Amino acid sequence: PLSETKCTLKSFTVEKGIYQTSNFRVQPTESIVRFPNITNLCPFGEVFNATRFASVYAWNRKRISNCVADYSVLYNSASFSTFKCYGVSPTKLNDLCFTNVYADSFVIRGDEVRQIAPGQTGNIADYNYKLPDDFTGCVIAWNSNNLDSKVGGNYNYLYRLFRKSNLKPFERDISTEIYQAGSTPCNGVKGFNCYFPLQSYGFQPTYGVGYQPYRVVVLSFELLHAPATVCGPKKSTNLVKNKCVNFNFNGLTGTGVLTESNKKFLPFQQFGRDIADTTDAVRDPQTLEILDITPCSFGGVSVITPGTNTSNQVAVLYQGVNCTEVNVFQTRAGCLIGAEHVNNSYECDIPIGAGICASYQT
Amino acid sequence: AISSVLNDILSRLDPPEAEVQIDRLITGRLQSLQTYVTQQLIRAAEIRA
Amino acid sequence: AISSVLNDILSRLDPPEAEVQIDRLITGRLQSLQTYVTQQLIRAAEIRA
Amino acid sequence: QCVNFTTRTQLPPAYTNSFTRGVYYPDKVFRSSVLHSTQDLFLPFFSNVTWFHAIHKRFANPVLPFNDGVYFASTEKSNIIRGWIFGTTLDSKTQSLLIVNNATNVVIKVCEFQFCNDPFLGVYYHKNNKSWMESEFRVYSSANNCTFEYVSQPFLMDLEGKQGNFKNLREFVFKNIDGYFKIYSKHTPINLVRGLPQGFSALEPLVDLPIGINITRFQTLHISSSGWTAGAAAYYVGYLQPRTFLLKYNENGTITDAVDCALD
Amino acid sequence: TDLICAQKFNGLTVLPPLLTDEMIAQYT
Repeated sequence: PLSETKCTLKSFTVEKGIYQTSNFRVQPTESIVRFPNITNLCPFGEVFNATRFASVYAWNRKRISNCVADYSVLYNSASFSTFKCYGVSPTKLNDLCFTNVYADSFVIRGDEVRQIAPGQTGNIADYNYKLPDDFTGCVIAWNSNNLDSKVGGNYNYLYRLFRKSNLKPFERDISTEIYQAGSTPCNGVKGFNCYFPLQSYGFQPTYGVGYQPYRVVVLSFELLHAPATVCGPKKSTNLVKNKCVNFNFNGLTGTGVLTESNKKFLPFQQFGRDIADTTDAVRDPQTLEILDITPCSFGGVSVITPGTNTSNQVAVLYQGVNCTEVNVFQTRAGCLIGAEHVNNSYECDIPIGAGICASYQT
Repeated sequence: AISSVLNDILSRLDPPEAEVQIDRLITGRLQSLQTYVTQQLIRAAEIRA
Repeated sequence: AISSVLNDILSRLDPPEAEVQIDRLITGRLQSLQTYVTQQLIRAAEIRA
Repeated sequence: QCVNFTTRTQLPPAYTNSFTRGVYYPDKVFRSSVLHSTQDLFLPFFSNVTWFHAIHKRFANPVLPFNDGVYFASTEKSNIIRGWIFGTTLDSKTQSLLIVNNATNVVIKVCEFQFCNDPFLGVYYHKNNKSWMESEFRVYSSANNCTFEYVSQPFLMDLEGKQGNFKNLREFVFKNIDGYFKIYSKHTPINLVRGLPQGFSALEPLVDLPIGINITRFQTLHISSSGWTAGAAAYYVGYLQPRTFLLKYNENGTITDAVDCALD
Repeated sequence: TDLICAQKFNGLTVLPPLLTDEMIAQYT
C-alpha cells in the first residue's frame, strides 16, 4: 500500500500526510440465474421447413411469446443460402429475454434481397413491407429455386408494383383491387395511362438470379418489462442471499448483493426502481417472493504514512465502510488499520477527518 | 445510444459493434462529469470569497 | 457535416441517413453553447467581485 | 334478437366534467415516494365526458367511434352494464371483441360474431332461486373463426336490484398499444345522484389482450324478445389524449396525486 | 436542512468534514 502511493505520486519519496490511491470494491463470488421451468418449445424449425410461405405483402406471421425460445436447433451457421443478422446470432440470443416474437415468412426475388432491410427503401419495401428500424433480429434467406419455381413462372405468389402511397414499416395492405398507378386517377378499371397495381412473380427454375425465388424468414423481437419464465439451459440456480453475486432476474442482468426486504408490490407490478431509475427490487419469476437488489460494497482507499525519511509504517484508511473480515479500528470516516488509538488529545498532525488526526509517535 | 444500461449493449450487439455504442455513453457521461466539475470549481470560488 | 441548413439535409438525404448529419450539427452546437455559458459564469464572477 | 325493445329510444348526449378521472398506472414498474412525469394517452382534467343513462321507458344505445382509446366510467346500483362489444363493422363480416362480466370472471373472446340488433343477456325470474345468473343469450346468434380467447381471474359483482341514489362505481380505460389491448379496472363505492362525485382514484391494470384486430367503434351489451326492459343506470364515455401527468407515489406504490400540466 | 445513501450507491461519495460541529461550538 505504501508503493501504491509511490506510483500515485510518481515518485519514490512519499511526503508526510494522507494520500488517496485506489478504490476497493467487492467482486461477485457467484452467479445466480433464477427462472422457472420451461413450458414448451418455439417452432423454430417449423417456420423454415414450412411447405410454402405467403407473398411479400401477404406475409404470414407466427407470434411466440415468453422467451427464451428453443435454442437447441440453430440453423444460423451455413445451413441456408443467405444469413444476415443484427445484434447477436440466435446462439447468443439464448441469454436474452424478450417479450413477444414475430416470425415473418415471405418469398422475394433475386434483385429484391437488397430491398429487405430495416430503415431501407425499395420496390417491395415501400409498396409491400418494410422492416422497422428497431429490428434486433436476424434476416434469414434460402434459395427456393429448386422448389417454389414452376415452369412458365409461378403465379401463386403476388406482389404490388404500384400504390398511391408508400407503406410505413410494419404495415399490411392485402388489397388486390385496381387502384391509381400514376399521378392521374383512372377511376377503377385499368386504363387511361394507369397500370394494374398487383403483379405475379415470374419464378422460372431455368432463368438467372433475378427470377429465382428466395424464401425469407424475419424474426421480429420485442423487449419489454414483462417477466420471462425461461432463460438458458440453467433454470433454478438456487438462490443465495447476503452475498455479492451476479444476478439475472426476469431478464435483468446485473451484479449486486441479494437481500430480502419487506417492500410490498402490487400483483401486476414485476419490479421497482430507485430515484436513479435503476433496478431496486425484483420479484421471483419462479415462486412468489420479493428480493431487494443491494449494491455491493465499495469505497475509496486512503493511505496514512509519515515521510519516506521518517519510517516505513503505513496506516491504511478505508472510506465509509465497516471492516468485518480483517490494529483494526473504526472511526466516523471508516475502517482504519495499521494505527493505534490514544485516548489523549494532541495537536493535529495528519488529519484523518471527523475531528480525528493521525501522528507518528512512540 | 440504443440503451443507457451497460449490460444491454454487451448482451445485444457484438463486441465490435458494442464498442461504438459504449463510446457514445463514455463521451456523454464524460462531458456530463466535466460539466459538474466545472460548476463546482466556479462555486468553490464564490464560497471562498 | 454536409451543410448547416436543416431543410437542405431533410429534403436531400433519407430519414435514416439524415440522422447522422443532424447528429453532427447538434453535438457541434452543444459544445458551442456550453462554451458561452461557461464563459458567462467566469465573467460574472469578475463582475460580482 | 333482431327486434329492438319497445323502451329503446336514443337519448340526447349530455356532457359533464371529470375531476381527476383518466389517471392510471403507466407501467408495471414499482416506485416509492417519487414524482414520475410521463406522457401517454390520458383523459385531461376538467374535460367533458358524454353522459348516457337507461331507465325502465328511455333506453339509449348509440354507437360511438374508437380511435386513440377511450375512457369509461360506469356508476351502478345493481350493475346494469355487464360488458361491452368492440369492433369495426360490429357484425360477422370481420372480427369482434366482447368483454362479458357474468359476475364470476371476465370472459373475453374474439371470433366472427353475428350481431343481433339489440344485444341482450337474459336474466329473469328472481322470485325463487334467483342467483342473478344469466339465462338467455340474445347478444350473438352464432360464432366461428375464433382468433383469440381469454379468461380472467374470478371476481365478485352485486347484481341485486337496489333503490335510491347510485352506489357502485366501475371505471375502465381501454387503449391500444401496437395492436395489444390493455384493460384498466377500478371499483369503489360512491354516493351519487347525477354527474360525477369529486375525488381522486388510480386505475390498476386488469388484463392484457394480445389480439391485434382493428376497432373503429364500441358498444355495451346493455340489459340490466321485444318486451324486455332495462334498469336504472348511467355511464360515461371519455376520450384519451396525449397528456403529460405528474404522478405522486406513496410508500405502498399507490398514486395519491396527479397534475395535468396541459390545463392551467 | 436518505439522499446521501442513495447518491453513494451510484458512485458519489460525500466526504465527512474535518472540523466537527461540536468543535465549532468550542471555537465560538
